[PDB]
Amino acid sequence: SVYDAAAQLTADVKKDLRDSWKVIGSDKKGNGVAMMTTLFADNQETIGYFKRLGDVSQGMANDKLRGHSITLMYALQNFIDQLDNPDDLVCVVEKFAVNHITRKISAAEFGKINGPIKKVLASKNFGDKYANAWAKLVAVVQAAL
Amino acid sequence: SVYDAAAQLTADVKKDLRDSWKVIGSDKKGNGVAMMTTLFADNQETIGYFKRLGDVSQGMANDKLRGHSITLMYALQNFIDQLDNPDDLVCVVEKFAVNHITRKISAAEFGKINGPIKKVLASKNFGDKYANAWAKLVAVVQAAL
Ligand code: HEM
Ligand code: HEM
Repeated sequence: SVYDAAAQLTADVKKDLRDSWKVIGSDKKGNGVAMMTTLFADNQETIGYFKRLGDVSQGMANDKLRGHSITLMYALQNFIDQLDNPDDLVCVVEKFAVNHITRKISAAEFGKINGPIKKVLASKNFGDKYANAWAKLVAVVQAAL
Repeated sequence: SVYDAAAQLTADVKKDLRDSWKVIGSDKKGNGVAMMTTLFADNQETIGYFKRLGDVSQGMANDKLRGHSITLMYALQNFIDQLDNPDDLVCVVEKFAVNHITRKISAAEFGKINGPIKKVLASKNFGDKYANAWAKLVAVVQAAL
C-alpha cells in the first residue's frame, strides 16, 4: 500500500533524494525536457498517451511539451518538500495519482520513468546510489496507481 | 490572447508578486488550506466541483483537501518562477488550463479565487497593492479558460 511504500523512504534515501534534487531541480526546464525526450526515445510506446502534445520530437521547440515538462518538475519538487512528513507525502501522492489513474496509467507504465531519471542523474554525476533512491520515491506513486 | 494578458504583468506587478509570494509560499500547507476554506466559505457553490474531496468542512484534517491545497500552491510556485520569461509563463499557464477547461470551469468561476487570495494576503498584512497584483496574474489564467 502507499503507506507501507512511504515507510521505505529511510533517512539516507531522503538525504540522497535532497542532495540530488538540489542539482537536478536547479534547471527544471532543461532537465524536465531531457527526462521526457529520453522517455519517448527509450519507450516509444508511451508516446500514445501524449497525443495532445503534438510532435514530441521537436523537444524544447514544442510549446506544449515544454509546458508539460516544466510542470512535471514541480510535482517532484512537491514530493521532495513533503519528505519530512509522511502523512503529507501520502496525501500529495494520492492527489497526484488521481489524474494518472483516470488516464489508465498503470504502476508498470509509470515505472518506465525510472530509466529516464537514472540517465538524467548520471548526466550530472549522480550514480546508481541516487537512481535507486529515486526508484524508491517512484515506488510510492506506483503503490497509489 | 494569453500573451496579451501576460503583458499586464509589469515590472512593478512582478516585483509585488515575488515579494508577497516570498511570505505566502513559505507555508504552502497552511496558506493553501486557508485559501480553499475561504473559497468554500465565501462561495459555497464552488464546493460542487470538489465532491471527490469529501467532507471539506474538516479543513486541514481532511487528507484529500490537504493534499489538493498543498498541490495548488505548487502551481502558483510554477507561475511565479516563470515571471521573467513570457514564453515559458504562457506555455505553463496553457498547460495548467487544460484540466480546468475539461472541468468546465469558466473564467468567471475561476475569478472567484480572487477574494480568498486577497484575504490570505491581508492576513499576512499585504494590502490592496498586492491583491491587485495577484488579480492580474489570475487574469492571465482567465485568458486561457
Ligand atoms: C516522474 C514521473 C511523473 C511526474 C512527476 C508526472 C507529472 C505530471 C503532472 C504534474 C501532470 C499535470 C497534472 C495532471 O494532468 O495530472 C502530468 C500529466 C500527464 N502525465 Fe504524468 N508524470 C510523470 C510520469 C508520467 C508517465 C510515465 C506517464 C505515462 C506513461 C504520464 C502521463 C501523463 C499524461 C498523458 C499527462 C497529460 C499531458 C498533457 O496532455 O498535457 N505521466 N504528469
Ligand atoms: C489560484 C487558483 C487555482 C490554482 C493555482 C489551482 C490549482 C490546481 C491544481 C495544481 C490542480 C491539480 C492538477 C489538476 O488536476 O489540474 C487543480 C485541481 C482542481 N482544480 Fe484548480 N486551481 C485553482 C482554482 C480553481 C478553482 C477556482 C476551481 C473551481 C471553482 C478549481 C477546481 C479544481 C478541481 C475540481 C480540481 C480537482 C480537485 C480534485 O478532485 O482533486 N481550481 N487545481
